[PDB]
Amino acid sequence: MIPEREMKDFQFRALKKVRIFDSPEELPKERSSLLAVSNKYGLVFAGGASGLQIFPTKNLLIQNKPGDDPNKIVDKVQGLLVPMKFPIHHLALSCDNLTLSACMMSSEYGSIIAFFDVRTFSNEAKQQKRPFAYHKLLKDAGGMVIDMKWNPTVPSMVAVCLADGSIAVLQVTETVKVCATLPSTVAVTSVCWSPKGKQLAVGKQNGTVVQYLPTLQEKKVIPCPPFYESDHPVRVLDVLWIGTYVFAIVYAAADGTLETSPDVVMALLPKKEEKHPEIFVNFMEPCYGSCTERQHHYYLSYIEEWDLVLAASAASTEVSILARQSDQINWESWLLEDSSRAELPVTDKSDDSLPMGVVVDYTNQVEITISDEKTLPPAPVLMLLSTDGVLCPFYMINQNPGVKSLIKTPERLSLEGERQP
Amino acid sequence: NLVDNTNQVEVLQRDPNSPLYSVKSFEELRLKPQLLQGVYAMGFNRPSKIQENALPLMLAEPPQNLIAQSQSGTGKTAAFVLAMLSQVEPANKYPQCLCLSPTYELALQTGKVIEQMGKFYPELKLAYAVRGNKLERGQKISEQIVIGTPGTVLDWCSKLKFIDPKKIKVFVLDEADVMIATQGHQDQSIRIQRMLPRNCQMLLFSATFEDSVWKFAQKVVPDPNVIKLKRE
Repeated sequence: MIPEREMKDFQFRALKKVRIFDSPEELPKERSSLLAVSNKYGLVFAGGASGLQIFPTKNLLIQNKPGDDPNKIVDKVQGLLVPMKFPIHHLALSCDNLTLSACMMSSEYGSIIAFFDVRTFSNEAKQQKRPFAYHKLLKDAGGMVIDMKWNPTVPSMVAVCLADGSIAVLQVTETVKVCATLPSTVAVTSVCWSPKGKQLAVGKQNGTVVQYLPTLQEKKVIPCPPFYESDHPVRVLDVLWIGTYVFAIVYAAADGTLETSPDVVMALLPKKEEKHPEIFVNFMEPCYGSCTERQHHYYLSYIEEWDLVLAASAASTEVSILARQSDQINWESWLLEDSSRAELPVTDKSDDSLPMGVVVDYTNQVEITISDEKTLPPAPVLMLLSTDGVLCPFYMINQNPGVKSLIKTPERLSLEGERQP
Repeated sequence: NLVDNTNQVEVLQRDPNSPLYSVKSFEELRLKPQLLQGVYAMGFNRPSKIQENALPLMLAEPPQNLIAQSQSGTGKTAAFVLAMLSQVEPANKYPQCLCLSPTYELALQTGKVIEQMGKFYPELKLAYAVRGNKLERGQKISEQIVIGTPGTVLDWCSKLKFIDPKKIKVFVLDEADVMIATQGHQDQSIRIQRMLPRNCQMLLFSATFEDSVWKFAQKVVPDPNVIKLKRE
């Protein structure tokens, strides 16, 4: 049925857990994405109900020493607090790493996206770090950003999808231009750029994935997979465009129910020169769901050089991997050993913490200290922000044959060109 | 075999006003005949120092929970194997006792001890929920005891639907100090534990006992008797 494989050549290796925000009173339920990472400059951006926090990435990464309790949480670490008048539900960074978008809901005023010039964070002569441009979504409740993604190759371009079903493509330079929009009746639920950033794929309430040029002129429809019946109707919850004809697509119950659990589906598409149907493979619940209280959300990302997909989910304490096979076409679950997994911790009140944000650092330069005597070269670090306000870093050690080191040395941010309010 | 110890067991009973310590024979414990025979076949004669206090609590009527600390070779394993074997009913072909080991290689070691001491239970069978077991989805374990490492055990109880944890009568955590020191194991164990029934007997054993380990022990063994034996 679901293809699976004991992988002894991959392990997640936990670094110390680091508290960023104070534990909340209630479990945060809404769809959110609160971690961003500058891999160009080595910064991490964390957000919550309670401000925005920026750290040099290496400050957040602390290795266990022999003797230390690997379950002890470090209390704080030096970073910068930028006060925010309202709670943040989404953070993202442009592909040049110079624009941070912060999405906020105000009960009074509804939603707004603040855009920060990332140099301002480094500008010692600004005691207050203000955004240089806002974008106000006239909407109040239906104005919650539920997916928002910067273009991987056009630094000024960002795609934003709202709760009411509407969508917009924005251009953010020294100010904010609306380039394209589609109204709420289109029913967008999720959004994702092509690898080269030439098209936008949007998931939809009706279960389809439509492709678009950035001008939002429609290019290709992926139908709702045949295995779903009419009396079990579904919606795209999240989508990841991996290759031109390859996607990860997550389906969830159309009606919003939290009880049913989402299916991660890999989809291979035919070409113009083929009249094959679409191949779908249901891997189902690779991140096992312990929680039915939160809005569903899969955090998906592809690591080309490793040809695999990392997956986390708002309802799960576990991170899962779907790898391409030696085959080069099909996918398989990687089943990892007990002490080499990536799981969010149990809170001190004995509840499960769950993911609010997920990123990978490639600027780590420190070597992994294994034994007293053994040391491995630096690895990428998976970082999860939890519902409890704790950051959870794990080295990703891929010892599979032929994999080239992904580490990339970071640069200094020059204040030149900083945009002003 | 048994390591020497001049020292004495310290005992905090769960019940302050209900003194019931010290058995100096196995015959006293009213074991099932096939269990006492198991013991006999192993060459045991007297309970060990730690066993003398631990067994009356674990085998009380009804059984009671325990946090026990003593060094290697005190008889901890033997003591909890007795515990699990005395609750097991082989007639019922599904997991009833659940033992967590910090490593693969100890999961098997303990297994052998279980198998040897349970020699005269007819149709007693063990499952090993450890790295590289073969089981396909859909299956359900019919072995009456399961031993394994916390991550795989958790999967079997949850994800994979291999074990119904609401049916377990005895839960053991061997080597708490080592357990906690291993990535993942603390949270994994807590997650297993929370889905066991109220009336499950819980037992926890460690050589060391620093505050991390103690605080862990408290989350895992409600209403415990606590036993310490100072190292020698």
